Amino acid sequence: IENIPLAEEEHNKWHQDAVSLHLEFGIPRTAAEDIVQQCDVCQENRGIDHWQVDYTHYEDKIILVWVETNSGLIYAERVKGETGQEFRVQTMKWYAMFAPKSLQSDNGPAFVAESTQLLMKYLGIEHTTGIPWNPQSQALVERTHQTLKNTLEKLIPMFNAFESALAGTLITLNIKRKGGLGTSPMDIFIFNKEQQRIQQQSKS
Amino acid sequence: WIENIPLAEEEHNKWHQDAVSLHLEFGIPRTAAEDIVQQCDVCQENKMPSTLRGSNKRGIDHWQVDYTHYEDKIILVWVETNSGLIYAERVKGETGQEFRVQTMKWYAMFAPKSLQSDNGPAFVAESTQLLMKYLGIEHTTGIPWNPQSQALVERTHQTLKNTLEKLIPMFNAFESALAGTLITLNIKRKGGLGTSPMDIFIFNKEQQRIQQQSKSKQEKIRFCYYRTRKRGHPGEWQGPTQVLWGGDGAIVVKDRGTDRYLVIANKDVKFIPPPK
Amino acid sequence: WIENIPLAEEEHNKWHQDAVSLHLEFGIPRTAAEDIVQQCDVCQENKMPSTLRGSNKRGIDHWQVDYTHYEDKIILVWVETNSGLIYAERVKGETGQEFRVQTMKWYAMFAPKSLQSDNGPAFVAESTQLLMKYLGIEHTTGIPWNPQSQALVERTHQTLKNTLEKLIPMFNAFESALAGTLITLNIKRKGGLGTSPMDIFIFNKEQQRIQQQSKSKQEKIRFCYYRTRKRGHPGEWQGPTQVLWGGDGAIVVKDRGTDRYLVIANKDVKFIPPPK
Amino acid sequence: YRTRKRGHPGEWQGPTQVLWGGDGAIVVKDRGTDRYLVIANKDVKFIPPPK
DNA sequence: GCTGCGAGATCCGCTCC
DNA sequence: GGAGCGGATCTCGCA
DNA sequence: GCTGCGAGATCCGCTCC
DNA sequence: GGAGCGGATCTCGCA
Ligand SMILES: [Ca+2]
Ligand SMILES: [Ca+2]
Ligand SMILES: [Zn+2]
Ligand SMILES: [Zn+2]
Ligand SMILES: [Zn+2]
Repeated sequence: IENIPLAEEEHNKWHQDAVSLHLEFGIPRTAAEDIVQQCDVCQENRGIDHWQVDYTHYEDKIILVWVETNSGLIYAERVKGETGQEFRVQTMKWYAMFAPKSLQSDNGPAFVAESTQLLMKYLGIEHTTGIPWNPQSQALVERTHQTLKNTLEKLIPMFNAFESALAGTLITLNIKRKGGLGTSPMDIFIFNKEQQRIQQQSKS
Repeated sequence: WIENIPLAEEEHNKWHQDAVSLHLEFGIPRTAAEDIVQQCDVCQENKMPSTLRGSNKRGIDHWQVDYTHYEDKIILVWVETNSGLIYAERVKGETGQEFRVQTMKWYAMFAPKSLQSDNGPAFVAESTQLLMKYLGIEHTTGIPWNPQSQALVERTHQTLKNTLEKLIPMFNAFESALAGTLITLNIKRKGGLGTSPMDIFIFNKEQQRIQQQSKSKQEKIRFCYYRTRKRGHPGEWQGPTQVLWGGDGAIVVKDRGTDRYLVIANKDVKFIPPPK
Repeated sequence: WIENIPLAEEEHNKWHQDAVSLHLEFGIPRTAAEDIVQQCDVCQENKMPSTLRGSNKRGIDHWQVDYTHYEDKIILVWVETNSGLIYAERVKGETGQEFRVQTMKWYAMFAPKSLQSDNGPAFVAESTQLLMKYLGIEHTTGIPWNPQSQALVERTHQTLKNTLEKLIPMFNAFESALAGTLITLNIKRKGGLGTSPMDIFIFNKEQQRIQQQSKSKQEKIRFCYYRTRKRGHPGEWQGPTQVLWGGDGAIVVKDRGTDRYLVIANKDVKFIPPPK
Repeated sequence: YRTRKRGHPGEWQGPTQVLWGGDGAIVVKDRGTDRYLVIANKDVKFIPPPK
């Protein structure tokens, strides 16, 4: 209970981000978002289960890439072409495999349509389309693209199918790679999901 | 007793009666009648096959994979034994390369430890076994012509087809219907105590971390003396054993001779003095 | 409560969840979730058929008749429901005349009162129904394409074939083997408490004599007053009734309005004064 | 947990809290007989604690 | 205006010698 | 404590 | 050198208002 | 005494 006033005071003194406050005080995510929105300095100028969707060209190969902002979890697939139907199928599969809550993307033909917007409202996920303003998503997705193409170039000759190489790159960049206190970019996502589940169960 | 035993034997030879009938007729013991009837070669030859049944592995990181057909569509289904989470994908055929791609994608999505499957053109081959050894997954093959071996995936076939029948009109694309039935069978199930299978899988994966177990390297070590107990007859103390876990009223001892875990009550357990 | 009911309804429309899932998610009552899920037309259309099963007539003079094949041989089997006695005969074909001869021979051997059979070229026809009316036997025909209706004769088919497999080498004639298996399944069975099915049939036939019941024509006659008992709420006295049998702590009353036998405890039973 | 009775598996008894879990088997407290029972990993399921 | 069935194996829990 | 023993329980295959 | 399974209906016996 | 409710029980069909 006192964690909410403590977080409010600390944000007034330092103006940190919501994820750090949630991790270090255990305050509800809604309270952290309310505190963030209530800061005029931050408003006038890294969320859990926040995703970014992008396309990638690889010497005529079309790759759809999904990047989680909080955790370096990358989901890559092969798409025949930029089409609304294919994007809707891919995004429904993506929602089938994970439990997202928000999405961010650029302004595109298949991205912006009445059918896909209706489908995403049907799923119940917040969508934000426009030019990014936080100078972190662009750099993060650029690093994701660079690492993904580097690993794909490295691992292509070992396997036969291109999808096989893509799966191998996903294995390398999601499980085998480690950082911090010996943690993987996939174990962090599981820990965050478990924390969200236990908080939701405790609250309601 | 002994005198009428040949009479009962010849009567059963002539008519092939039952043991209960012989016992009730000639007064012979039930054991004697059972021995007589079980020794009949004719009865043994025409006896019905034994009915004993077992159960599946039901491991934590254990997965069962199978193919199925649905209106000129081929679906590959993976079923997790512990949580019950399922993963289905539409596959053009049943070639080895397609199965290899699908299984390594399945490994990429989450890390398993064992797989159970039946005989098949793609399940067992040269390249697929090499791939599974490369990934490091234990593979077990069931008895041929025993579809009951992979019971879990067979039941999930019903649970998937029945639910997928509902969502076909909603979506024009078959893959969309598959994703929707995955939603309604994985996240929106919330069966039992109120936890979806995905929640169980997430919890099991979270608690599987070994760094938590490696956090503490200091723990008290004690040794114990125990003896066996056969038919209530006490035995003899069998060496010193390291205590595995100490509770109240009982203890657990790992027998090296049988290499098995046993539980011993405090009345048959004694403790060596600690070092001083 | 009421506010989230449309939310649960639309969620079930979108995903077709289960009632338990809706109750655990939105907190709606289990009854409300059951009503919502049962009102879904899609769920009703694809729901699995109901599983309720019954039992056979199991009458005293009730017989079930059926045909069977055994290595280019046709066997007609009659099974008595109560005792379990069986009677099998080799028949050249399945014509109506052969069945009529066999069934009237079966009537000649012992007198039944009812028969149960399925649809067939000879079981149902014009001449056979006339013959059964001539003999005075109630005939019942089971539901078509429901072989489970005549379960008793179907099980006796197994019990006959399995035993007949043993006695084929002993006798060169097939009819001899049939007679031997009739011996070993009727007289030499002696199953259960130690009474063969033929003994049960003989006892039931012996006690069926009506002259014993007609020996005594004098008996005390009494009348009684009783009332119904619904949910523990007493009703009103419903006319005078003739006592059927008087025991201790209870009595039996035949309700004419429902035409059924009921048991009433002494606390709800009173007796009219006897005539004086 | 579940046990083998008369050569066939029994019903899924539980839920219950595990006491000690090692390699191969875990030890659990039974309510029917108030006795400790050791059961291998091939006939168990793992569930997070309820509310 | 009606319907599933049991024979043949296997142990537990029992009490009695 | 050894001992047999009555009975609940299991599957499968008649159509 | 290993294996049957559960989803979807229906009542009883229960206790609580 | 009305009331809902948790749980034991049933069949059938995946191969
Ligand atoms: Ca038949
Ligand atoms: Ca199969
Ligand atoms: Zn701020
Ligand atoms: Zn014999
Ligand atoms: Zn519905």
